[PDB]
Amino acid sequence: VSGGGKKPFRQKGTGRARAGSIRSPIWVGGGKTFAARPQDWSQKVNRKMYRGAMQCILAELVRQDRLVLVEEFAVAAPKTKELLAKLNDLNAARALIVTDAVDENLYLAARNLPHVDVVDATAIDPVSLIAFDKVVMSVAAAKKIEVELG
Amino acid sequence: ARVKRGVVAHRRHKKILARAKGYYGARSRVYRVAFQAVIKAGQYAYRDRRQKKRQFRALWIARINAGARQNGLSYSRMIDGLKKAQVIIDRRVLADIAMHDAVAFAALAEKAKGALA
RNA sequence: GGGAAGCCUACCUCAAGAUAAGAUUUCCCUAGGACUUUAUGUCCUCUAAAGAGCCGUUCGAGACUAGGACGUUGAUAGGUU
RNA sequence: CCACAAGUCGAGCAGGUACGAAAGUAGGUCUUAGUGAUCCGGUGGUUCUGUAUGGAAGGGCCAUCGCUCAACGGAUAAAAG
RNA sequence: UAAGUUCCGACCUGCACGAAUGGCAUAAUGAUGGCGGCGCUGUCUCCAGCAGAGGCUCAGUGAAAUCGAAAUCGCUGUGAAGAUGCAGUGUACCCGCGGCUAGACGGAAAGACCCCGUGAACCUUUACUGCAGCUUGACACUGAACUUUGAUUGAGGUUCUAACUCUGUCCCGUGAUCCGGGACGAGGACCGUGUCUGGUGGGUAGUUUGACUGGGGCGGUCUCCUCCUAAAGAGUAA
RNA sequence: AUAGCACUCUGCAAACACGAAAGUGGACGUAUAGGGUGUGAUGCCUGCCCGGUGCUGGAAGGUUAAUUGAUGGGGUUAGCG
RNA sequence: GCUAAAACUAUGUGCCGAAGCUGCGGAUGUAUACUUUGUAUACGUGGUAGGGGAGCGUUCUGUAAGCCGAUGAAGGUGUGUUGAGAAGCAUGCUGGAGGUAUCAGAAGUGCGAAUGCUGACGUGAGUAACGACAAAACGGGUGAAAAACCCGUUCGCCGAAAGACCAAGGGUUCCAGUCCAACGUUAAUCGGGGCUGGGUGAGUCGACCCCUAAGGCGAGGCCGAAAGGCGUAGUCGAUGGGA
RNA sequence: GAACCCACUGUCGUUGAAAAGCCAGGGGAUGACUUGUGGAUAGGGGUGAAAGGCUAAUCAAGCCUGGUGAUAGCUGGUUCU
RNA sequence: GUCAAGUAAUUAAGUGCAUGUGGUGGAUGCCUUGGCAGUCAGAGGCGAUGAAAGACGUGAUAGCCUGCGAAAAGCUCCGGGGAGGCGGCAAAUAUCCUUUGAUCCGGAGAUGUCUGAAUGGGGGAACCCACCUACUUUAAGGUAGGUAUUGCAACAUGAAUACAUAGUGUUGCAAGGCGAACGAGGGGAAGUGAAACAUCUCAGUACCCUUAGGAAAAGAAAUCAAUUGAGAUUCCCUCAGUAGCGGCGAGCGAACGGGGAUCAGCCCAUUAAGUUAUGUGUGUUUUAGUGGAACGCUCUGGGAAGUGCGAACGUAGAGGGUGAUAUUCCCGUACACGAAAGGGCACACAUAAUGAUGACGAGUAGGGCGAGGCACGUGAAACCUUGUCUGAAUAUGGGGGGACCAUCCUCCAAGGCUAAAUACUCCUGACUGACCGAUAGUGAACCAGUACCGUGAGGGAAAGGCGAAAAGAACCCCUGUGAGGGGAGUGAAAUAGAUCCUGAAACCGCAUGCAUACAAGCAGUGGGAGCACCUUCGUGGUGUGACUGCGUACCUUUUGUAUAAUGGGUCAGCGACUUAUAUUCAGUAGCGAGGUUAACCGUAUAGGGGAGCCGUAGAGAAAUCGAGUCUUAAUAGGGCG
Ligand SMILES: NCCC[C@H](N)CC(=O)NCCC[C@H](N)CC(=O)NCCC[C@H](N)CC(=O)N[C@@H]1[C@H](O)[C@@H](OC(N)=O)[C@@H](CO)O[C@H]1NC1=N[C@@H]2C(=O)NC[C@@H](O)[C@H]2N1
Repeated sequence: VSGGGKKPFRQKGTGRARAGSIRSPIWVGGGKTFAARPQDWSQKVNRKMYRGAMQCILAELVRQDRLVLVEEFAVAAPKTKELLAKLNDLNAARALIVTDAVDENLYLAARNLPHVDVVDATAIDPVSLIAFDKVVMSVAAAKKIEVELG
Repeated sequence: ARVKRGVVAHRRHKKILARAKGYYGARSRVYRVAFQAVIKAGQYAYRDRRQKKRQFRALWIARINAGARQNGLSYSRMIDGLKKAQVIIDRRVLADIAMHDAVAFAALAEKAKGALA
């Protein structure tokens, strides 16, 4: 805190409580007692523990029927309405789509849709696997995930 | 995540001051004084919940003594006579009868004298 | 029975807030309605006594007070002789 | 026996020995005081170590030496008003 | 002096005067210390009256320190041992104003005396340990000739100039008591400086200067063995 | 503090003081001058002690620094075995 | 207050007397059995320094493009009600735009004390005091209002300063009109107060200028780890010399 | 003995008119005198007719900013169930 | 009717409690043109062509702020844009400007007073005084230029002193000053810790001084290693708190080897890589800008973006505003275009320079004395630097391998240049936050380094909110033409009325109900009559509380406190066990005789990376052995297992 170098008044004789600096944390406008600094909030996750959690999540999605397998998933143009109609006939209006590779038209069509996202098979994460209502996964992406073993 | 204490602190102080209603001077206005008054009131109440039984039994005994002496006995002799006569009516009911029904208390005193004979 | 500058009286001053608030002499006030909470009851109307005080002139009374004297039916203060 | 660090008693086994004819006795003195940790160095040994290798220097291990560190579990090698 | 622990003079068993940390005196001087007298007085016996300025009342403006909260009496006792607040008891209708200072261990300043902290500062020294300064010798800057003498070497003496010195004279830069260069003169291998080294060193600097203890200091004590205290096992304090 | 007194240092590039040095004060002075120390007009005066500490002058015996480096003792190995 | 006691000694019948014991209702800990439990039995539940266990609330992140909200959020203020507690829930009034279940996650997470810090406001108390004891009185004027302003008639005080000037220092306080909230230790129509507009005229007064003292700086220069110290020629510097 | 410069006694004042004064007396007043302007000396330093006095109401080591959030075996405080 | 005795009701100067309604004050909630911490990408300077920082001036009205400079809220040119504008506090008015293109935005020019390195001399910063040359005026001037110091170079001149030299002058070129952090170098503490203190620590830290660059420094072995291997420098992980150092105290603390980031070498006199300027060409980027989709009805309401119903766009559902909460109202967003002119960077070529006074390294290596640095404090102390005194060999030579010798291995000092990986943020742009929300966050959200304090260095505040829109209250009344208020009017709301959202507490009034003037104390608590209002009429609710039993506050510190022991005048807001790393234990999860990666790479919480660490064996000082091992002559005994 700015200033505060000198002793505000003499130690004895004034009748005041003793003070050493006007920037004492007791005083209004003084320093914070335990000032914070930038922190790193990352934790270590064991490789096996991460893989096991992903396997558990996928199995639970299969059990709860929130995972929908499709032979092929592609769009002919980067138009939002076409993807919306496809998702509606799949009855997957709110969904995370997982593909072997993200086609540019699919990405552009899905960009503006709320509650809809599109990801590569190698980019799934545990939070996104749980947050979305349903996961629409192509067979190629499913086999790549199988090779990765969760 | 800075936390401001105003709302909760105000609620606590207001509750203490509300419990201090009716007290004299600073004891119903000033928190530091009112808080001490509430705690001491609680301590007094805890003690007096025991003192009340003693005081009321003393009152019953005094009224029974007055009735017995009107009927020619002392309290101790009447209690002894009732015990020997097997009557198990307690002092609260005995004092109620002594205060409100003289004839029934006279009958009880007669029973006590008969047992003492 | 006697027996001390000692005690209670006796002498002087204060004293009924002595809430046990004491006593004596003299003086003053005696009208109509309504109602319900039928009672030293509540609203109206009419009455305002014997006295006390405010105010003024003041004091040998006085910090302020209190106390005393007087206010035209008058010598209370100042003046005048 | 004992907070620790320490202190105390000890049958018995092996080797060498002294005195006894021998069974045996002897690991200081009738006993309980006659005392000083660690660090740092000195001396005698040693089948240990040895900064490229062979040595050596230095270090380690066993035995032993130097404190009235007496404020005697000893704050410094070194200090009065 | 009526009465004199002070004063003046004298006496000399000076606890513990004494001759430039001066001795004994001394005219004048001192808002200097002690003692006495005249005059004078409210200093006092013993205070009285009067004048001004406050105090008091009215109108206007308008502080202070303090403050746990108060429905804030006396006495005797009790009790963290000196009570408005506890016990017993006595007295006491409610509220101001002018005065007063016996109490509220009244207000004021985290006691300055005393002790403690392995606190501080400054001062002293024949406390400890450094350093500045002063001083000694060796090596370097540092050279040339003769000579004499000590146990191959050391030491000494006398000359010289060319290193070096001059806060001496003259010339020039130059309008200049700085400085630089030049010419002399007086010195001269000395003095002086660098590195190393012995001595001295409260001038300066950082520090130390124990504990127990019927407060602390002074005195005594501080480790080990024997007896008693020690209450018939062990242990047990001053 | 003082006029007066005494001791002592200082031969001039003075002693002494400031400064790291250059330099500056002393002093544009020169022992009848300058610095340090004590005493304190004036009158009469100022006794004894050099064992201690200091200062001044001797002495060249004992002790002692750097420097110098005579001897002696080890390490290593060509070689001999 | 007590004397054939309400004293003392001895004996005997009763009774009073605690948060102790018993009775009735409720909570909680441990163990034993019910061969899940959350039901019975037995034994426990005073506590400083401490150790252990279980929770309530506050701010923020996700859940949340969800849910509540102008038919009224947060906040403030009452009332009622619930639990063993920290606390929760509902609702009247005020308020006028945000709030946020559940389950996880992170903490500037809870105040009465530290002669604690900042702001506001009390007690003392309408108390002390209103700053040289040179001194005031009356008539008229203006004005909402006059002891204090203006005019007039008297009284008193200073007069080696309480009068008149200069330098230093200050900076518009100078003059006029206008206003009285704040400032003026009272009121104020007055003011060194607010606002608006004016006002300082030099060859001779002073400064500037020429000159130098103490002292400062200092080309080169000498000295010093650097910064820098001193100093020559010079150049500044009045408190002094020059119409 | 006035101005001027001081500060010996007493009362008052002590939340003062004043963080050192007023009043009544008092000392020096041609000198080692008082005073204006402008300069020099800077913190273990300066200056001191010497009291550890003075060095901006501060002095047995000035003030300011940094080391710095010095250290404190000491005192105080430490917030819901 | 009189008297007597007994016994009710009746007062409030004032006070207490409760409730209602206010005042003061500014808490709380909601909010923010302000702060805090970062990521990515740039950039890393300004100045004698006069800087940073200032003084003064400049407007129709002109105080402050902003802009600008006597050409003065501005002038010229080019480009953009297309209906308004004459900067803000800050309205209002007047003069006006503008489709013949204003204001505004970008680029390039012109002007640019005085002080300040300040440089013609001086000086108390914003002032005083000058000289020379050219042109111009006729009077006591004007315009333009030149006039500092030091260093270097050329030219001229020139002493003692004969040549010379010193010295002196002119011209040309260059430098000085300021500013964040990081770099390099010259000096260099103490508080503290060691439970005292001197060696030691703190620490080569704080501070002072000099001086660069976009980075700097270092750098191509007279280096390590010890199977005869590696191969310049710099940075990160590990090795490892190990080996060692140490009043062997407190503490200090490596290296070898391994894994990564980045990779680069080139020269000493016909002279290299590289670097810097200038010019040309190509590429890229930057400084204004243009277009840019799609919503209606209904209900509540002051106002719709909210309710209900049904539509449209989406390569646009980022964000902000609009009278409450908007993809479709506005500005934007995705996307598609865009430059007269100027700037940055990259590559290529051309010309300069520089590298480069240096040609294999002698007062050098080594040595004696004293110090310093190495993790290493004199230690068995190698190695590096040097103040002082000395002093080689020079490839059949020399340095190192931690006293020293021999043998082996390895390198070539006394000459140089060199990018990257690394360090930082005064700045510029974009984006972000389990960061703050007016006592917080910068000291400063507001005319703040201001007011104020001090001689000075320096210290250093407080202070945000009417309303959607001023629609900021015409007019009437009281009053002094004051202040203030009551009406009226505006507004959804005026108890939103100007220091104006909400309006808490301390503290201070007024009104109503009950109690209270014969009674002694922490002010309550357990009982309990009466009164007033309400009422579901009671065995009820609210307020009060005669009379009565019991009862000496809280905190701290203590053997022990009502203590006359400490602290607190009261309220509101703030105020104290944290963070990082290492380690041990417990709980929980994964895997399990195995477990796990670190740096780093990585369109990046994934996936790679096995170096390293812990566990799986102990004994001994150690060599050594090993389910054993040490001790010993011992296979005995015994200690650790
Ligand atoms: N029934 C009873 C009836 C009684 C009868 N009537 C008689 C009577 O008795 N009458 C009483 C009269 C009442 C009272 N006396 C009147 C009064 O007081 N007038 C005061 C008049 C002057 C006033 N001082 C001016 C003032 O302050 N300006 C402020 C100010 O510059 C500034 O504010 C801050 N921060 O400083 C700024 C903030 O940005 O805002 C300004 N203002 C703005 N407004 C604007 C807005 O809305 N939008 C746009 C922009 O223009 C905004 N800025």
